[PDB]
Amino acid sequence: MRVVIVGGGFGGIAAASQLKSWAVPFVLVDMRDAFHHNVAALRASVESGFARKTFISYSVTFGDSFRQGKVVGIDPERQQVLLSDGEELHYSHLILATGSDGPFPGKFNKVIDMESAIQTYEDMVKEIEKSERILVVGGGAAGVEMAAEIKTEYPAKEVTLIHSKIALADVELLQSVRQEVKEILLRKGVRLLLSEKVSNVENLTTNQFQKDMVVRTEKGTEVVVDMVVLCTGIKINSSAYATAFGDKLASNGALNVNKHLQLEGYDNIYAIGDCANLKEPKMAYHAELHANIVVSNIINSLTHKPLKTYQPGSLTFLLSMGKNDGVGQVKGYYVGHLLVTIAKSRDLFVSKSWKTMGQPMPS
Amino acid sequence: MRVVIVGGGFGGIAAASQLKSWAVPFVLVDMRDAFHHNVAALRASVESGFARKTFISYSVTFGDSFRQGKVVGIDPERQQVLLSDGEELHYSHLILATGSDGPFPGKFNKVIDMESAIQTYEDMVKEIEKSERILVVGGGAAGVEMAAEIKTEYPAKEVTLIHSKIALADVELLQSVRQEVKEILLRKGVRLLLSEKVSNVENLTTNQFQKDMVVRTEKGTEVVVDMVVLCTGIKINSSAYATAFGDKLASNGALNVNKHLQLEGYDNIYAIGDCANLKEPKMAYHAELHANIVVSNIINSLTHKPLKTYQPGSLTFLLSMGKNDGVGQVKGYYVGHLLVTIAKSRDLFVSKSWKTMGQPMPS
Ligand SMILES: Cc1cc2nc3c(=O)[nH]c(=O)nc-3n(C[C@H](O)[C@H](O)[C@H](O)COP(=O)(O)OP(=O)(O)OC[C@H]3O[C@@H](n4cnc5c(N)ncnc54)[C@H](O)[C@@H]3O)c2cc1C
Ligand SMILES: Cc1cc2nc3c(=O)[nH]c(=O)nc-3n(C[C@H](O)[C@H](O)[C@H](O)COP(=O)(O)OP(=O)(O)OC[C@H]3O[C@@H](n4cnc5c(N)ncnc54)[C@H](O)[C@@H]3O)c2cc1C
Repeated sequence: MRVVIVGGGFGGIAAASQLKSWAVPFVLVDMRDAFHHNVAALRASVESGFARKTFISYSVTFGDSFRQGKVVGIDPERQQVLLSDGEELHYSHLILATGSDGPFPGKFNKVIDMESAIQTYEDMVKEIEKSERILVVGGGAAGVEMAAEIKTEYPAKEVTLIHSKIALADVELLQSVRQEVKEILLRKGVRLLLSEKVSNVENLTTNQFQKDMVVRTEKGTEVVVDMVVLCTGIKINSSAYATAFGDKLASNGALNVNKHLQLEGYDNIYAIGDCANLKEPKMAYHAELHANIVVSNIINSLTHKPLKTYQPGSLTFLLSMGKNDGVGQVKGYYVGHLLVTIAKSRDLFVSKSWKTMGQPMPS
Repeated sequence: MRVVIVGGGFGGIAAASQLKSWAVPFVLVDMRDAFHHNVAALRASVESGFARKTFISYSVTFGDSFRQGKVVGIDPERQQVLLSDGEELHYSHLILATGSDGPFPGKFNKVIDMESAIQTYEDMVKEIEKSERILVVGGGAAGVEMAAEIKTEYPAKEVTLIHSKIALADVELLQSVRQEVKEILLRKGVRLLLSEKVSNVENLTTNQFQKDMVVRTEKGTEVVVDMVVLCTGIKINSSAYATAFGDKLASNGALNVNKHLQLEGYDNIYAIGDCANLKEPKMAYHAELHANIVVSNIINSLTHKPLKTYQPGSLTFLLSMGKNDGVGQVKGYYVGHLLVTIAKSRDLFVSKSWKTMGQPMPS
């Protein structure tokens, strides 16, 4: 028997770690040879020396249970995972944990080695350093984070953020929250260009210092900057499984699962993390909760016992998450509950990934 | 000099308590002779003996600085508060804290004495007790709370909740939260009739046990119940001030204020709580924060010093609010912050109002 995990993200490494703890045979597959703590990728593209903390070697943790490769197909009938180098991996159980993909710096999902990936982010750090004026394209989570991280490291730089909507950040967020994102950026001094769409975006020179670049919008508006960072358009990564289940995907590319996180047509394929079509926000935190359920259900499948149900609204959230302030912001109420915001821990929980991987953080 | 406060709600009693602590002369005006902890009104209409904890005598706390009356006009030029009994109260500073109004049991804003108000809720408790089947009209906060409180006290009663929208609760809440409200009610066994509008609502027999009442919807749907509770339609109470500022109100009846919570046309009128037109959710918690700012600014006005600014997103929120569980539910993220839900304390913070009023809770 063999559990194959496609995707070594937050979900995948949680599932692999747990399968190893249970001594279930498995192979974890990822394009990269290192786990990417992608939440901290924007900080890594700004703050010198930080990128080394955001990649963690898979093989050091998992040895022969890790296999680097780019999955270009899944055959659910013969139970094969098909790689871009022609090899095929049979499975008895398949966990799809393929996450979301988008432009660098926000995402870095490609076939690359750890040192080269760290050096790609370090190169970006020097380009940022060189540039007095920087445009960020995209007002979603990655763009807001990039604007904020630049102004944190370099409070005197001129940062402009352009965004096609009326308000920043994900529509599913409370507008009270969207407006607060605007106000957080304005407090840091970022200049906002909302409802404002870059024209001929494909001709931009990105991730590079270049004096006096002129960026035009569809409104004819112009700004002159020394570097352009693309933070538009993170979408669920269906590359592994599109040819097998494309006709059955949700609109956004996510996989439809039952209450046990099994794919609807199968009892031995599961989806976790962003790529599962759940009615919950796509977070690293939930990807890990999904992994617990799926590993439990693989165990129960071996033992012919009843499967566990994924309960959204897990109560396992404590002061450990967030900071130690104990402070919050009341944002609303409803039956039995209050809505609150708390500050993220400003290490962006990097240390938890090194803990999960059983590796000391770099010196 | 005299600060007149119209409305002895959460905001008004906070402002009055603080003005008394500062020894600023004031008169607090409310229709009722007792403060109503309106958050717990639905529980008070269900649980025997509980209503006595939800009304607190104004005069016991404030003596001659409280005046019962129903304000039917404000004259901002002569600086008069006009009462329905013909009397007028001059002010040097006016705080409008008029809150929101709606049907009983959710709201109880009328000229009435404390013992009669408690007895009105106790009467409702016996009508609920008598009724095996109960319809709740309205899926906003009051209706959801009424359905939940009935099924908490009487898990075997048949409770139906009818609501005109597709989903329950305030649209400004996350749909993830609206759906969770649905799931909280379904777990308690409430039968939901969504997208479903009661026909001839004015002919219903409400707040009364009556066997075999037939309720028809605009869809022709019918249900047979023994009691009907109206929880539709809490709206900002502009009765005090409509004739003075109606032309300048926001659409929902709220008052437009500047960053110091002063009414736009005046330096000596302030608005706090629900009746202030702020871009924040209307809660008792915020009404009290508004009162702090306004009292500070009245002091600063006396001393000819600069006014304080109301900063939405106050950081003064701790584990004291909520329960002691320390547990939460992660609901989302954004720059620097996580969105979380925590459980309300299940006394619905009744004890804090008695503390504010300096009165021991009833035996
Ligand atoms: C700016 C920003 C901030 C965020 N902050 C937070 C936060 O504070 N908290 C939080 O909980 N979440 C946060 N998130 C969300 C978080 O990044 C994702 O929800 C999380 O990474 C999802 O984990 P996952 O396991 O589903 O996939 P990922 O972590 O995206 O990992 C997927 C992996 O699959 C691999 N893969 C995909 N397709 C293939 C293929 N065909 N072949 C081989 N390998 C493949 C990729 O190489 C990748 O390593 C943030 C996101 C952004 C953009
Ligand atoms: C079901 C439900 C649950 C809630 N739960 C919470 C919660 O958990 N936490 C939270 O923070 N908020 C909660 N709220 C919101 C909370 O009830 C209100 O935001 C709060 O009462 C606002 O306080 P206020 O001072 O603005 O006005 P109110 O508390 O409504 O007081 C206004 C007062 O003004 C008086 N008044 C009005 N007009 C006149 C007039 N013309 N003359 C004389 N007197 C007048 C009324 O008699 C009344 O006493 C809840 C609301 C509901 C409906």
